[PDB]
Amino acid sequence: SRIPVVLLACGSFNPITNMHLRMFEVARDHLHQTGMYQVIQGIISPVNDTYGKKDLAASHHRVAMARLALQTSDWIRVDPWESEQAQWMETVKVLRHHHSKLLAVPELKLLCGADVLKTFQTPNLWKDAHIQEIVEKFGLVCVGRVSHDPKGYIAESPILRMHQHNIHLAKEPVQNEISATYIRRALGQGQSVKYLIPDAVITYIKDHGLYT
Amino acid sequence: SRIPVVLLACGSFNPITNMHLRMFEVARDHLHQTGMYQVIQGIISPVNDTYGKKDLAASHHRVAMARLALQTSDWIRVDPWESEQAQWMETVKVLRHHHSKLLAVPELKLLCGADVLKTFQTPNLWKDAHIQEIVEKFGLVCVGRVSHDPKGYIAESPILRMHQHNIHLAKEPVQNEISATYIRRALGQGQSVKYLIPDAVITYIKDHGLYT
Amino acid sequence: SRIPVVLLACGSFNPITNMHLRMFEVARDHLHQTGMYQVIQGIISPVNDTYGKKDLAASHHRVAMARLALQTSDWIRVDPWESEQAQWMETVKVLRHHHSKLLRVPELKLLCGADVLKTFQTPNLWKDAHIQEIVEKFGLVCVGRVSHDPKGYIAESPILRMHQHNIHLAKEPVQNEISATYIRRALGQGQSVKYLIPDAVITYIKDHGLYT
Amino acid sequence: SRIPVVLLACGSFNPITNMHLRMFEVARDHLHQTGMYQVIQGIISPVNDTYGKKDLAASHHRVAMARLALQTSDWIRVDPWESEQAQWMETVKVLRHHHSKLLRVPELKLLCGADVLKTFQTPNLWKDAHIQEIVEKFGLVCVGRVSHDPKGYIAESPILRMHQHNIHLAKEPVQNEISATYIRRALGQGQSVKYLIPDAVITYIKDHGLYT
Ligand SMILES: Nc1ncnc2c1ncn2[C@@H]1O[C@H](COP(=O)(O)CP(=O)(O)OP(=O)(O)O)[C@@H](O)[C@H]1O
Ligand SMILES: Nc1ncnc2c1ncn2[C@@H]1O[C@H](COP(=O)(O)CP(=O)(O)OP(=O)(O)O)[C@@H](O)[C@H]1O
Ligand SMILES: Nc1ncnc2c1ncn2[C@@H]1O[C@H](COP(=O)(O)CP(=O)(O)OP(=O)(O)O)[C@@H](O)[C@H]1O
Ligand SMILES: Nc1ncnc2c1ncn2[C@@H]1O[C@H](COP(=O)(O)CP(=O)(O)OP(=O)(O)O)[C@@H](O)[C@H]1O
Ligand SMILES: NC(=O)c1ccc[n+]([C@@H]2O[C@H](COP(=O)(O)O)[C@@H](O)[C@H]2O)c1
Ligand SMILES: NC(=O)c1ccc[n+]([C@@H]2O[C@H](COP(=O)(O)O)[C@@H](O)[C@H]2O)c1
Ligand SMILES: NC(=O)c1ccc[n+]([C@@H]2O[C@H](COP(=O)(O)O)[C@@H](O)[C@H]2O)c1
Ligand SMILES: NC(=O)c1ccc[n+]([C@@H]2O[C@H](COP(=O)(O)O)[C@@H](O)[C@H]2O)c1
Repeated sequence: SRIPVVLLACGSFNPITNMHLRMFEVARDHLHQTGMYQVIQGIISPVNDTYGKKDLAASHHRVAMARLALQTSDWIRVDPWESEQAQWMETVKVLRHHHSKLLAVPELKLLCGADVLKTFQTPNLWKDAHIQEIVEKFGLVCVGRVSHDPKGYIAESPILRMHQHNIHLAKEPVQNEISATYIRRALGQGQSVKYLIPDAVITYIKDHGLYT
Repeated sequence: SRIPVVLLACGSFNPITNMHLRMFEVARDHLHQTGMYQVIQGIISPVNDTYGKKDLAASHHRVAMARLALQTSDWIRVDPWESEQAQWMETVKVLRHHHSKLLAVPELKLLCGADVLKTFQTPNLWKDAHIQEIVEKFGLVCVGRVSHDPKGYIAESPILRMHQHNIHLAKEPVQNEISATYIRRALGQGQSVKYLIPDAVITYIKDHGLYT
Repeated sequence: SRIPVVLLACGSFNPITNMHLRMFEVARDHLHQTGMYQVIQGIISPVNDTYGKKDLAASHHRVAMARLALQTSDWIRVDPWESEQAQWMETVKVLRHHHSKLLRVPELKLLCGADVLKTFQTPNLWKDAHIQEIVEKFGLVCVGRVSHDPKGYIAESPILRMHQHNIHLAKEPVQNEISATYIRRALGQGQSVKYLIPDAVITYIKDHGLYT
Repeated sequence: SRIPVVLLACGSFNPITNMHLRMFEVARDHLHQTGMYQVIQGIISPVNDTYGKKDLAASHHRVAMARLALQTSDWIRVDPWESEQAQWMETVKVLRHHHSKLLRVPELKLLCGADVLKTFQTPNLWKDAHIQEIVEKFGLVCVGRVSHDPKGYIAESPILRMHQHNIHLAKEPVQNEISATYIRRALGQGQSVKYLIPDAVITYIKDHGLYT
């Protein structure tokens, strides 16, 4: 039988976009195509507001937009736990929490874009022990992104190389590089972002005057 | 006052995708940013089935998918006229028809991707007299596409160069090259295309067993 | 033993660029990795001047630039035959001519980008009989390009899908979308195109006042 | 009269590629088109070997390749100072050193791709004081890259948006996303990278057995 799997996506989702959502679908199909996995659930976990960030909309709104975006999904849900904590928590800790939650046990994997993988190389950004635990105890499902070479990042990292069987590279012959940064600026300029992010999310942004 | 404008998009829409729809939004914002136009409507006109094509799903289905995709749009509608004709009609004729329909009169412009513009250079593809009438009597709103240089196509074409004031180049700093061809193959392989095309279109394709 | 292969690329090469050149290298590495072939030579064949077209520099200029571009190549060369003919010639006929030369035996395959492959669908652009001869008698090596889905073009063409064993899809993991149209416009504006096309081609362009 | 400018690019240049080089040309053409400047020289400054990093070839090798790459450049040169220092140095400090050299006056601006600009947000990666000195004392010229929205990074950074007059966004109309990570992996697999990086750099790599 196929190993059951839960995909966990950490990040800003400021706001959640069609590409963030597309990421989950590509990862699930890739894992199923291997013939040894069955993805049973996806989790969108918005980052805590304390994460010293450019400036994110309040997490209350980011969780809301994700919930609304996921209404038409029968397997992906938002989980506010991470954003409800008194403060920012390292990713490996969110994985531990959601793993405990799950506790015949499905494997919990971190779903991210290849760019995140490139950041593992940034000095002080990630603790080597976290990089190791993330790839060894949980797993990584990385979706391709233009300009990044996931296979090379893996080969050049002693830690990732050693646990590469637990890293799954997925990529669809599509080219969709819509950045939430662009989305925010377009919204701020009164321009349309329709068809770049869900209609339900555009409605919420309009109703609550976000990204002005 | 701003000149009123109707955007007409001709093509396969086999099936209509988020990018086809995105094209309309980018064009409208570009025309409004000029300060001299007010886009009052968009028309999606699926190509007749007789158009000797690879093989398109029946036009009945393509019109349906467009209608469903456009349910959440308050300014874009599908018009089956072109596909209901006994046979394929040159684009300039569809423009004339929709122009007559409109008949204090708004300008009707052909909305297309920069790749279509590149095809004007293909021998026998378009009649020079049609290329001229299309750009002179109606107008062109072209949305950028990776790999194409619209400005160069215009400069190297005596006809387009002469009527370049009637060609409007729009492009959003986004990279979305999802091809309907890829969509069809993904569907045929049982893979997800969710978030690449509208949920309402995926539902119809599933219910009617299309693209198998 | 490996099947000896010769790759032929037809196109305007107006001017030849680094992507044109990259195409040969990618196609060769791909054929070699199959293990069934051994590419022994590449041939750049500039189209004839009568090819009812845009802003096409005189053929001898395009042959000379390709030649300068190829000086650092140990296996690729430009063959002026096609451009030196009196009139334009369908591509199958260029494939027959070079097939003849090969006999004063290596397999002669047509090398092109995915965009060319999509043109096989354009009404009346190619004779079905020619598309068949190309992939049945000779062979087709296609390099990926952004926005194109080669596998889908092949599956949807009743002619191509029957000859899949002779069609090789070479994947381009590097986003390298340089447009010659862009190259020409930039030059005409006095902007740099260095590192986009060969240094010697740039010098030649300048010395002969091309693309102004 | 025009303000004399010197462009400084810091990075690993491991190895230097055609996109790295293209970056200088694009930035120069952009500064010149403003009319307020006249770029008099470009400087490639390879990072020091102690830069806690990946698979970094010895600095003298990276300086030599950059030098071979720059032989056909009449205005760009590599300066080994940074790599020849004893330890790694924050970029502002490299900007001060070269600012000093300039005085044995030209404006010294930091040249980088949009992706670098997005890293100014990464927690603790850059000192706010340094980001300020960079765009207040010196200046920043940024070349566009796929998936990045520079205008948005600038607007959302309270530091950057205050110094917009010293930040220049150079647009790259050519999709040229070459990854050095990819270059290295391809080489290690014995695949060609010709036309992606300079011929002489390839020769040097081979002669010194780099990236195997
Ligand atoms: N277009 C895309 N394709 C593939 N993955 C993407 C993607 N856009 C975002 N992602 C991934 O989605 C996850 C969350 O992204 P975010 O934290 O929202 C940064 P972003 O989406 O780039 O917006 P930004 O502009 O605020 O940085 C990350 O793993 C990121 O790699
Ligand atoms: N991703 C994209 N970005 C901008 N324009 C696009 C686009 N995809 C399609 N278009 C435009 O939408 C119009 C209709 O396209 P279609 O006739 O459906 C061809 P297509 O969308 O490329 O699907 P295909 O794979 O069947 O060729 C054309 O003007 C085309 O240029
Ligand atoms: N950037 C690129 N990547 C992959 N293939 C490319 C390419 N640019 C051109 N080609 C391929 O090179 C061959 C000849 O191309 P050309 O006839 O010169 C069209 P082009 O290079 O786009 O110039 P154009 O814009 O003047 O038409 C074709 O097979 C084409 O697909
Ligand atoms: N393809 C590209 N287009 C535009 N800028 C690029 C580029 N590739 C690299 N650069 C720029 O060149 C400078 C130095 O880059 P490097 O430090 O070598 C990272 P890289 O080139 O991506 O190699 P890497 O994959 O080993 O990290 C940076 O400003 C970077 O943005
Ligand atoms: N060391 C860590 O655990 C670590 C470091 C950087 C980013 N992250 C996470 O990655 C996601 C995206 O972060 P960025 O916005 O910095 O790219 C967030 O959920 C963030 O918490 C975790
Ligand atoms: N000469 C003409 O009027 C002409 C030529 C080619 C395509 N078209 C139109 O462009 C749209 C897309 O055509 P393709 O599927 O061939 O790219 C269709 O609506 C088609 O009718 C019109
Ligand atoms: N019917 C045919 O054999 C046919 C049709 C179109 C293009 N071609 C060739 O393929 C290349 C296409 O170049 P363009 O797309 O710039 O016209 C040229 O070499 C051209 O000669 C051949
Ligand atoms: N805080 C700083 O001054 C700082 C931080 C990160 C990178 N850098 C520099 O910018 C370039 C970045 O290279 P990488 O992204 O490969 O680390 C290097 O030259 C590096 O030295 C400087």
